[PDB]
Amino acid sequence: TSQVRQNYHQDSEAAINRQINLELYASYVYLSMSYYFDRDDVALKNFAKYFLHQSHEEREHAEKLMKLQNQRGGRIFLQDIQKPDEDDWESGLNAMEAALHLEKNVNQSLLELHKLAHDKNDPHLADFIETHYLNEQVKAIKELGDHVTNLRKMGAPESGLAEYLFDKHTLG
Amino acid sequence: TSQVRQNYHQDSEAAINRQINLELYASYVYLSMSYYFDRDDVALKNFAKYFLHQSHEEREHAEKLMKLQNQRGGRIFLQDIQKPDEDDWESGLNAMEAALHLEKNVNQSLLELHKLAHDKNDPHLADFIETHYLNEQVKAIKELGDHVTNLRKMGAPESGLAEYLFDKHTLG
Amino acid sequence: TSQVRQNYHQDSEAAINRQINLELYASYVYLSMSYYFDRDDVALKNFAKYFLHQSHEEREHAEKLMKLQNQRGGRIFLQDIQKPDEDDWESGLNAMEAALHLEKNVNQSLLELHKLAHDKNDPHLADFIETHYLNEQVKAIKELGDHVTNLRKMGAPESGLAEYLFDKHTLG
Amino acid sequence: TSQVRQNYHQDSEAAINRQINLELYASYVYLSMSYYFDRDDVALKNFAKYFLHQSHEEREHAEKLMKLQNQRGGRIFLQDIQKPDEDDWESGLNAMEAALHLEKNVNQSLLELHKLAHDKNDPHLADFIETHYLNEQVKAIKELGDHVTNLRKMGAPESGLAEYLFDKHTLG
Amino acid sequence: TSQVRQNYHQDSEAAINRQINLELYASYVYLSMSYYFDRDDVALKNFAKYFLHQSHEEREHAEKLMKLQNQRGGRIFLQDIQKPDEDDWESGLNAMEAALHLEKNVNQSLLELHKLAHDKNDPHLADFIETHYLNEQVKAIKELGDHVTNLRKMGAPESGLAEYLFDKHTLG
Amino acid sequence: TSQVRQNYHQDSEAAINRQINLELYASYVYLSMSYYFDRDDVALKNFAKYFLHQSHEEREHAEKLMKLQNQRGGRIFLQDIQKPDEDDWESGLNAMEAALHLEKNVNQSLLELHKLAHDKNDPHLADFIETHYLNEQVKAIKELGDHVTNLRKMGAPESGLAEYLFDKHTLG
Ligand SMILES: [Ca+2]
Ligand SMILES: [Ca+2]
Ligand SMILES: [Ca+2]
Ligand SMILES: [Ca+2]
Ligand SMILES: [Ca+2]
Ligand SMILES: [Ca+2]
Ligand SMILES: [Ca+2]
Ligand SMILES: [Ca+2]
Ligand SMILES: [Ca+2]
Ligand SMILES: [Ca+2]
Ligand SMILES: [Ca+2]
Ligand SMILES: [Ca+2]
Ligand SMILES: [Ca+2]
Ligand SMILES: [Ca+2]
Ligand SMILES: [Co+2]
Ligand SMILES: [Co+2]
Ligand SMILES: [Co+2]
Ligand SMILES: [Co+2]
Ligand SMILES: [Co+2]
Ligand SMILES: [Co+2]
Ligand SMILES: [Co+2]
Ligand SMILES: [Co+2]
Ligand SMILES: [Co+2]
Ligand SMILES: [Co+2]
Ligand SMILES: [Co+2]
Ligand SMILES: [Co+2]
Ligand SMILES: [Co+2]
Ligand SMILES: [Co+2]
Ligand SMILES: [Co+2]
Ligand SMILES: [Co+2]
Ligand SMILES: [Co+2]
Ligand SMILES: [Co+2]
Ligand SMILES: [Co+2]
Ligand SMILES: [Co+2]
Repeated sequence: TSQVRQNYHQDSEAAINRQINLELYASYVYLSMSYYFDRDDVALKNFAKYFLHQSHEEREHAEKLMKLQNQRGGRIFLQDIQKPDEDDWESGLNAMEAALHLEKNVNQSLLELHKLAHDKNDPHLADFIETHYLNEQVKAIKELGDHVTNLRKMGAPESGLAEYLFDKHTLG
Repeated sequence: TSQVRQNYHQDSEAAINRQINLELYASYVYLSMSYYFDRDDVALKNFAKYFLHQSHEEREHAEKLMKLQNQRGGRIFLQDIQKPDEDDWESGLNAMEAALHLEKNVNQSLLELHKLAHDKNDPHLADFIETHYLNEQVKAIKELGDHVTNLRKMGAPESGLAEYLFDKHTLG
Repeated sequence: TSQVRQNYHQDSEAAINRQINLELYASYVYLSMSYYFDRDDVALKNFAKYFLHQSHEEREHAEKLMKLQNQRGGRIFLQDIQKPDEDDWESGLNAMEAALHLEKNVNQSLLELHKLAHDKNDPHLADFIETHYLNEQVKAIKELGDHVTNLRKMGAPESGLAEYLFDKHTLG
Repeated sequence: TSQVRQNYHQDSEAAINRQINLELYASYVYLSMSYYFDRDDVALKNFAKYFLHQSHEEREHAEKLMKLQNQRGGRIFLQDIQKPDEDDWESGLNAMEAALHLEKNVNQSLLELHKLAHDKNDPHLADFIETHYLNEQVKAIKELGDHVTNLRKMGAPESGLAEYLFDKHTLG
Repeated sequence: TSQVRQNYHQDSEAAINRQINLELYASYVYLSMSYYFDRDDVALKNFAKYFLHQSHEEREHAEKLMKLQNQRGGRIFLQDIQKPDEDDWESGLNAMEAALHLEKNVNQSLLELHKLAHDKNDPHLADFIETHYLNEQVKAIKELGDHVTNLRKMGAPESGLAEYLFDKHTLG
Repeated sequence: TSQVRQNYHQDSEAAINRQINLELYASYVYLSMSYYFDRDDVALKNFAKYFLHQSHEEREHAEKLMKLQNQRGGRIFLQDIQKPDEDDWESGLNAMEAALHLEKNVNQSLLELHKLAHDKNDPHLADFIETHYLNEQVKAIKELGDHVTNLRKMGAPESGLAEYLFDKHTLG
């Protein structure tokens, strides 16, 4: 056993490793969306910038869990990062909807992680999740919902003008 | 259902709306106390400033809960703001005692809100309450208790000199 | 009687207390509109900012009347602040129309207040209303009319693009 | 009963007083280690500085619990601060191991305190512990483990050169 | 024997260790007084600040003796720090009187230490005491006497107004 | 066909997608090495920093190829990022040797890519590889060889002192 390990259940350690993979997976999904909007036949560079920024932030989420794993004396076991479920994200509105779905999935995993930590009476892990992950997810989800709402109201994805104007005035 | 709503029980949504009303109500009570001390026959302008500042802070408390409600995809339903239980707050000491009683009442409502959130396994809401409301209430209550203690020890409310000197050296 | 009270009719004192309530009521209506536009399924953040600013200004209007009441030696009697007549304000254009209707109602109350002051030969109160309230209302009404006109001309509320572009270029 | 006391169980109050003593005790242990390394026949001044800094921080931990006790309307009852279990700490590596053991003991006491607070439904106290104590302990423990690991790998305590070089390059 | 030890009698070494304990004990007494005045039912925050500052200075006194012990090649042996003789210090005036009594007790111990050093012909130790401790004690005692005198003259402890005004104008 | 596509062979497009995956894979290998050195039982924080920096740079390498793919009108097809071939990298020296092996493997893939581009008479792609990738690889390989050489000469991995001193003076 690790000399630092204290009050850290094997189930929590394993769930942290799963969450690490999920954060890396979200990073990769966002990377894919980013460069979809960089295509010459899509050409929405603030959509591309927006999702590249999300990609880098998801990598930060993963690295902070990796630090946590070592902080608590657990051991990191990395798994493959699955490639995303689409190569072509169809439209700005469709991508924002896919991102919203993704962030809710990550949120559900964080909430189960918090439930596990509390069930094992690991208040340090529960507050780590509460402090660094839960409100970030709520804000992320709310922002994505706002974007989806505006794109739909503007007439996307039918209206190429809607996405162009959203790219310029909201994401730019 | 809201596209952002996740792990957010109908009971929590309703309790948030009640808390919104209570924060607006505290704001109004403090507004009333403020301008009581602005009367020409009371004339304690640092008591007036102190409670006006409390009034504005309580409005901030309310707006942050309103933001939370929308963040979680609940729906805000406002209710009347009841006028306070006094028009004339009698003295500086009496007002500070009324405020202490008020802040303990708001604190009890926040603690029941936290209990509800935990009972519904809503760690985001529980930590929101813990992070932004619980210690603010404890500090508020301790400060009011300190003020009450000093006013009593100085001889208030009998001693008009006591309240005047407290207004100058503590609240000014 | 108050030691400061001079040339201040009981009817004026009572009308000031009514106006205080109306200003607090306008503040609450604007607060409600603000957070309607903060909903994830409405998502017009400059509409939300615009009405939050109106809400804070209406609170200032109320506090200045409260100061006036004490300045003249009248006594403040607060009443409940009624909750607004809608929970859901439907659209940016509908909200601006509701605000226009509200500001005309507040203006009519101020004009009756001025008429009362003049009928009681209270030139200090009449000029207080003229100086701090009447032109502010005229400017408020003109601004709201301008906004309504532009929203209608742009195609609101049918056109979700109209409100989005107005939010960005006029209110942002 | 204290006029500020709310939702604060007698068991929590007593456990806070015990924790106060333990924080003061850790401060004293670190003070002792500090001046052991200041001996002319030990002479590791960055080890001495490192543990003096820990000593002062543990005193801060204690004072913040004392403030908390008064914030919640409990009453501070101080007990003797026991002198440490060694007068001579043998080596840099041995001291770091003793510190690691100490910080895990303080951590176990904080975790039992958190469990008590949650069992008494005192979310303010639980979040106080989570916010100000739990991650500080995890970081402290991880740092001490790192130091122990490097000292062992360098050949301490046999190798006087190892401790000297660690003192210079890690602690200096 | 220590390689640095020169002209340093075993009796002086032992008396230094006793003085170390007494300085740590004074620090703890002052810590206790400090947080007594932080109680919501005492609430004199400049009394609290004044004694917290004394507490930190007494810790400095102790650390400088610990440095001296090592400087002269003696060996530090720490003893328990006894908890103070009161939990409740009754009033500002009573605390200042207890502090005055304490500082005279520390002064008597320093004067016996100086007498011992001179009797063992240890001019370095005698001048260390003279230079760093004796005038500090005389100034401390004179200051405490001044405070006691003013509190008594103002009508403390009967007069809660006296202590409040002293806290504001002398200690603040 | 893409409206921008010119002189860009299907084989080059496919090889670019393979290289994208390899750069992402190198990034992940370095991420794994980084947090291996962050373990409490390894504890070489400049080794950890060194490989984290390599990880971020490899992600930049990948993103620049993704930009290139779109610049030339090819289409990005992402594949899984395989997890690295070790979970535990044994020692600083072993990790540096694994990195050296990795960078030579990436270099061999870049050289085959350049050969392909030249065989298809794609001078833009050949010079892209020459300009942004080939010398970076040569410098990377030379640096890793230097590090390996110094670690071996210092006595790593047997000598825990060697890796500690290298971490401090070369990587820090
Ligand atoms: Ca796969
Ligand atoms: Ca697929
Ligand atoms: Ca009513
Ligand atoms: Ca009533
Ligand atoms: Ca009503
Ligand atoms: Ca209605
Ligand atoms: Ca005029
Ligand atoms: Ca003992
Ligand atoms: Ca012993
Ligand atoms: Ca928390
Ligand atoms: Ca004892
Ligand atoms: Ca006793
Ligand atoms: Ca695989
Ligand atoms: Ca394998
Ligand atoms: Co464990
Ligand atoms: Co995100
Ligand atoms: Co994430
Ligand atoms: Co529970
Ligand atoms: Co739900
Ligand atoms: Co308050
Ligand atoms: Co509040
Ligand atoms: Co009159
Ligand atoms: Co207005
Ligand atoms: Co108004
Ligand atoms: Co209680
Ligand atoms: Co510590
Ligand atoms: Co501590
Ligand atoms: Co000697
Ligand atoms: Co002193
Ligand atoms: Co002293
Ligand atoms: Co071609
Ligand atoms: Co590289
Ligand atoms: Co590369
Ligand atoms: Co050729």
